[PDB]
Amino acid sequence: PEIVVELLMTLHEPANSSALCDFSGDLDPPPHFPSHVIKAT
Amino acid sequence: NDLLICCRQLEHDRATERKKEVEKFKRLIRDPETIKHLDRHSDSKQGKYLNWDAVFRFLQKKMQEISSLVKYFIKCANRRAPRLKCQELLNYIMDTVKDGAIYGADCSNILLKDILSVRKYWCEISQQQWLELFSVYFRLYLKPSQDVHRVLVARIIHAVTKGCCSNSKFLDFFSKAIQCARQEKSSSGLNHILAALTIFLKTLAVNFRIRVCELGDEILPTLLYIWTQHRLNDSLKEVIIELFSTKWRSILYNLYDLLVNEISFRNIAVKENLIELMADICHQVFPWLQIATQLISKLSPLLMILSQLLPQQRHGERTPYVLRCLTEVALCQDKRSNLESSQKSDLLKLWNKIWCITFRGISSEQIQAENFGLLGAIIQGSLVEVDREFWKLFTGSACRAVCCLTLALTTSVKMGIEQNMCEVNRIMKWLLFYQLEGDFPHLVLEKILVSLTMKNCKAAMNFFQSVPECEHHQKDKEELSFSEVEELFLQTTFDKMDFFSVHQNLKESLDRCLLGLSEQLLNNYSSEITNSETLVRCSRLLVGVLGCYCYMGVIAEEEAYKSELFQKAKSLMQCAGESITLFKFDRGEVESMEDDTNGNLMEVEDQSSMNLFNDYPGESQSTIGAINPLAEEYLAADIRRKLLMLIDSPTKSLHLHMYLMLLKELPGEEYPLPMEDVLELLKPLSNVCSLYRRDQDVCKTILNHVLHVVKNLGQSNMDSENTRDAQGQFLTVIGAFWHLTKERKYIFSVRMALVNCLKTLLEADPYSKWAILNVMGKDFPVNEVFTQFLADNHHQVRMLAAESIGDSSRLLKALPLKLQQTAFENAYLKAQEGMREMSHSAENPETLDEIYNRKSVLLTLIAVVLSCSPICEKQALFALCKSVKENGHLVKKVLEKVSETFGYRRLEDFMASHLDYLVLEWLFILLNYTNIEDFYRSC
Repeated sequence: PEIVVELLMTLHEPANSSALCDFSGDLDPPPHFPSHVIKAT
Repeated sequence: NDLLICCRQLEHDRATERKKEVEKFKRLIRDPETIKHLDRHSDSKQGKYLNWDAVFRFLQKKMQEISSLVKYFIKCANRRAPRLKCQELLNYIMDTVKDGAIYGADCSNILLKDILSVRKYWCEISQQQWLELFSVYFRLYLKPSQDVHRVLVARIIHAVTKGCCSNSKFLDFFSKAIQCARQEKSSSGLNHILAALTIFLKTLAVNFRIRVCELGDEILPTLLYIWTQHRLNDSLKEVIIELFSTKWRSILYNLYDLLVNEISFRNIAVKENLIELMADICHQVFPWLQIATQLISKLSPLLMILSQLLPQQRHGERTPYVLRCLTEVALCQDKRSNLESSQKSDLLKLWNKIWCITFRGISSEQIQAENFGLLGAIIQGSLVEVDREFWKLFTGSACRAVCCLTLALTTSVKMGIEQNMCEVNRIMKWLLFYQLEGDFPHLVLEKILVSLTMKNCKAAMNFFQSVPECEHHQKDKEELSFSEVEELFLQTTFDKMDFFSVHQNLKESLDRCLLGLSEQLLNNYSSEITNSETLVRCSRLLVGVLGCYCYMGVIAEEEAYKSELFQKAKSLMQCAGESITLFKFDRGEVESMEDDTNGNLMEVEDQSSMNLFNDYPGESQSTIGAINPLAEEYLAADIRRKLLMLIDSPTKSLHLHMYLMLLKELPGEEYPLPMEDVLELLKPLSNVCSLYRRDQDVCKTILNHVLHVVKNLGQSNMDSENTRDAQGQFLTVIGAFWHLTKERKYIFSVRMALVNCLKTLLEADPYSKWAILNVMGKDFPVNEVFTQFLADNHHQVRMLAAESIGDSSRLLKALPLKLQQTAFENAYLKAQEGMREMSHSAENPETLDEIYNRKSVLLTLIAVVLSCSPICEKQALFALCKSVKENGHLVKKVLEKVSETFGYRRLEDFMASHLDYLVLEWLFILLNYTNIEDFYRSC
């Protein structure tokens, strides 16, 4: 019975629907950047 | 500042002692510069300019010069309000040139630090010359360094100033030579080297050898404690540059691992930090399974190394079945340990649980029997706090009765018991255990799991009645002295409301939250020491619950709006307190956060903004929120910080005037603020929040267009002169302008804006691929006329040609970003896809990088569509490209050969295209002869 309650659902209304790292992002650009672009597309 | 300086000059023209004259000047400059002498700012500037010449004439003499410098420093300290930053920089350069010399530098280090602080404060003057001074200081402090303590601080300050503002190879080579020749103390040099390496445009082309030499020199000779952090940072940077020479890097990693193993309470924490650094670096670099098994087989240091190898591997990957079985056997053997140092045992248990969760690396054998037996043996003696949670996590990972009875007995902790119940949830005894346990969505999930039985409501009613009795008993102290009791009662009321529906609200307490809010407002109005302490506690408790949950949270907010009499009372009290407090870059943020009263005011403002966002009594609060714009407009540094925090946080009707005035108000402060501080990021968030509903059919459209024009002028000034930090803001603004609306809002030359963004990306190359992909995605969804897509393709081709037309490596790297952007635009579009594919196939001669990336291009094509469909699309695109080349013989044959080389085929398998090209051109026996030579029986 708890499996239905534990199911992940969507976010809340617009008040909550909206929701180093920079070094890794810079190093990704360009095999990793093209792979990320293809995954996003 | 003028009359006092003139009197001091007339008195000390003889330059006898210049003491009484200086004292009289310092005493009389107060009022003359306070009311008026002659344009007080320029008067003080001229006074400083005259004092410079006076000091020069006095020095034109060592002790006298030192005394004059000390007097000038005392005068500058008494004149803490400075001006004429250019004159200050000139005086600093003159003092540095004047520099016996070692003692002079040691004495002037204080003035140098003061000038560095003044620069970090007022870098908005566009100096653009601090790099030369930093290089001169590094060169002067290079041979003997003139010091062992102050030189490091000076170099660190110069590096920080250079990084804040915007060669280095010679300085790095000199630092490496010094570290190899002598000790490696004064780790400020290593910090500056790491900052210069991670400053911008890190390609590891020539810096790799310097980093390897520095690592070798630090590994051979070393006497330092803080240098370990710099070494770990350099190793992490090298690992990131390598796996986003190889043998030299592997040798250096092996030497570092050997040194760490040789080095092997505070010592326990030091070893744990060194392990978390070294094992992480080794996992990022790397094969290592054999070394890990050998280190595990080879006792505090051994246990630390084992715990390091387990968490590192568990966070890294799920390596081969050999190492997996080795670790399983090791865990089964160590299951009978002495349990000493329970932290390491819990870490090893968590690592084993993570490995059992990520067990999908080998064939599913019966090895799980040993893990189940070890888990049962651990549960047989799991009478602990952290070990119980570790065993529960391991059981949950293995699953993803005896266990149910153990969970019920454990529930009969706050977070551990909740996690155990949630893992077990993935009769009468269960209801009894739930009642014993009961006697931000985790509470709602637990309540839903408890109510999933759809029975035993009498137990919940009795629990709610028992909690109300305890709340009423504790209210006697909560209203008088207890402050945290009010927050506890508010949290209990929120948890009860999270489980029309006014029955339970009126039943539980119906007054606890209102009484707590009234007491908090009364304490805030009293404003005593303990009152402000309780107010800060209540503000923290309110900021704890700021978000909006699901339907349960909506019902809780409805009950809150119903009982919001005391809520509005407390809101008015907090607004009055914030008004009374107001009436009274990174540096400004730190100065605002260092004040406890300012922090409390900011917390109250954040709570009010969260309440206003939840609202956008309860219904009557709309008028108060609308009237709050007048107070926000009426509300130097702290006021600006509060206004920015308020602006950073249906409502569009009043917003079309409130934000319209706030944007104009923010520009007046942005006149001096315009230096590229972190505030540009907060401004884009506020602009995006305000642009949610814009371009309406009202008079506010003119103000919105004026604000957009001001933002465009700011972006043009940035493109004229700014830093790389503005690239993200420019990309966000371009995306917002593209996704706003139709040509009605795009009338601001969206094409020219995108062209300028692409030019800035090709020029700076900071995160250029992300911006290019964002621009392509914005252009693809808005493309609905088939002409904008062709225009964007032509603009991208022109930008790539301009980027293509020493610097050869940078040009080739910039060309790869353009190729990736074109590939992304092709993968996004449909017809522009084939257009760009034909364009790339035609330009393949100078596009060797594209011919190389064709592997990943075909991989993405096969991931998007099937293999046969991609082959057919490629054949159609090749036919179209051959037709285009024929329209605009030899070139067509070259394009066909290039296509055949890109594919896997000879000059054949294209009979239809060959017949079409023949019927087009000949209607030519040369093509027939070539076809016969390529394949017989062609007649």
